[PDB]
Amino acid sequence: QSAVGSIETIGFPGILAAADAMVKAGRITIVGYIRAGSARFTLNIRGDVQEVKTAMAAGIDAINRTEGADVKTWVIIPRPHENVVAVLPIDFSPEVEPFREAA
Amino acid sequence: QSAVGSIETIGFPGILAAADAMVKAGRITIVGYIRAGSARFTLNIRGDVQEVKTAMAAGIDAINRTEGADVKTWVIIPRPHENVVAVLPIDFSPEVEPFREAAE
Amino acid sequence: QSAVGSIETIGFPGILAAADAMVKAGRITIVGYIRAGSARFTLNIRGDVQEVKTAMAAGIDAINRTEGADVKTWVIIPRPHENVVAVLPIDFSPEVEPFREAA
Amino acid sequence: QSAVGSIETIGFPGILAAADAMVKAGRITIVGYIRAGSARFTLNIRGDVQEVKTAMAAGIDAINRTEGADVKTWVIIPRPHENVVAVLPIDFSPEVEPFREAAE
Amino acid sequence: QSAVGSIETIGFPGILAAADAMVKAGRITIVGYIRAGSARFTLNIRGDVQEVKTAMAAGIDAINRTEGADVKTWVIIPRPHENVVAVLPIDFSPEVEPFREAA
Amino acid sequence: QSAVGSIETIGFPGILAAADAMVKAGRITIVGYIRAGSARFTLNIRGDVQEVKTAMAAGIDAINRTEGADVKTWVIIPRPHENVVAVLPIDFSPEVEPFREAAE
Repeated sequence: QSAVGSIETIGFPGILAAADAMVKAGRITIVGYIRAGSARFTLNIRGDVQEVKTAMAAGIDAINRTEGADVKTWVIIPRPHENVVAVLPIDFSPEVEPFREAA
Repeated sequence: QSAVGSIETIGFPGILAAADAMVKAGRITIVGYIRAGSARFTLNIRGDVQEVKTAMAAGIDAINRTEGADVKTWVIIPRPHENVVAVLPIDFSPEVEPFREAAE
Repeated sequence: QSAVGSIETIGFPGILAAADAMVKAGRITIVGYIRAGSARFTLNIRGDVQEVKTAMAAGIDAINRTEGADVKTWVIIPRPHENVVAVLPIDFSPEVEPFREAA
Repeated sequence: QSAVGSIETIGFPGILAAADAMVKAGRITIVGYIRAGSARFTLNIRGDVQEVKTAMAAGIDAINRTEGADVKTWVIIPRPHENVVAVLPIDFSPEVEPFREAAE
Repeated sequence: QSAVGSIETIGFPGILAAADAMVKAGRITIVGYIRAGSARFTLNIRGDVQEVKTAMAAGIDAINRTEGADVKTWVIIPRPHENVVAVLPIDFSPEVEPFREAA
Repeated sequence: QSAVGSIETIGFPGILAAADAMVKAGRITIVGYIRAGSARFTLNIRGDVQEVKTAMAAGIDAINRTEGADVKTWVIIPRPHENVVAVLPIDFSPEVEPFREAAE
């Protein structure tokens, strides 16, 4: 059960920047995003914990350079419990299977 | 009915941190989460009341240590009424039945 | 047409506490809850007006003891009009029929 | 087209109070409500314009007397255009046809 | 491709007033409304640009006289691009075809 | 992958103004919009990076000239990753294929 990383920002441009920087910085899979409310958006990624760590640093840096975006909150869980993956939207899916493989 | 615990924070990373810490700290089942609005998220758990208490303390501590997350509100109900379980999203489901058995 | 009681708080933990205290304090049926927006939640109950009054007092007290919850607004209508029950989500349903009977 | 009245408050208890007072005060039909966002709720009524006026005054008074509720905005349109009735949620429906006949 | 006008206010009563004033002031079609979030509502209309201009003035005046309503933002586009009409909800539909004809 | 541009404003009239100015200023395709919450709207465009840049400048100028609208945030990604296009709503669709061909 690979690590999960999650980041949230105000505004969609910021989450787009975060997502592109994250997948290019580490061997990770973007497994989903959330329209969280109040114009906040969440991005969730999976991979080896070191890859998630590097991607997260790059996603934070990308948001901070995006005009009008700000990092609100973020976390990395190295070994998420099966119950967590079953309930929260952080599991894999066929749409992202091509990018799990390369990862 | 087994006890129910509920915790709410601003932001999804905080509820993810709470969820993982809670299920690792006690013999509980995560039965659901809520996108509450205004970027707040709710997590609901079930189990024996002492296990829920231990899990809740671990969930609060996890949120406190998560950047940008704060505990907004929480509660533990030791013996929720059947009408409450039937109307509010705190009941078990097939998706979490493997974790109820392990917990139970 | 039995009385209707409605209470709203900030946060789901508060509405869970209110709902449990209300059904245990009076011979009432919880007929629904609303995700009202802005993290506010509504609970609606039905029963004899005296039972709704007692339940409401217990629901208010429960919210006030819940960490981080606050009562935003509440009302009791003793004899709601049929047009009100038809349009607003305060009618009974099969999911709650078991608890209407005992009530 | 019969007149339309619309009232909005913060919180569902307030719109419940307005709804009951309005239909009891005048020969009107409640045709719908809206979860408007930010915990605001809208109620829309129809009927003869004098009946809508009497109902609106009773709805405002009910909200004023409901704890935690305040009247945010309201309007009465005496003769709404057919294109308005067709696009906005202010038309009658089978669910309220028994109350339109009683009102009419 | 006829002009499009868009107006947004806080509260549904204001958008109802705007919509009625707009269709009565000009030879326009109301093509939709949006629950935009935060209790804001959008109204979108189409027609000859001069008709849209007159309707918009009447919709603004109607909102300003509605108790508790306020104009938040508005725009008129005289000749909207086909790509805009395809993506944004400002095109015609069967529900409003009767009122396009008269217009 | 062609470049992606994204812009966000408060209110729908502002995103309508941005959309029209953007597609008229550059060889771009509008691929979608988002009702982001809190009355904010997002517009997403695709095309060659120089065309996206020209369009973005025109979109910002349009929003600046629209009453009650302000540019809240925007970005341009020259070469978005395939996993980004597959998960976020920035890909082409049949609805806009006539405008992709004209743009391409």
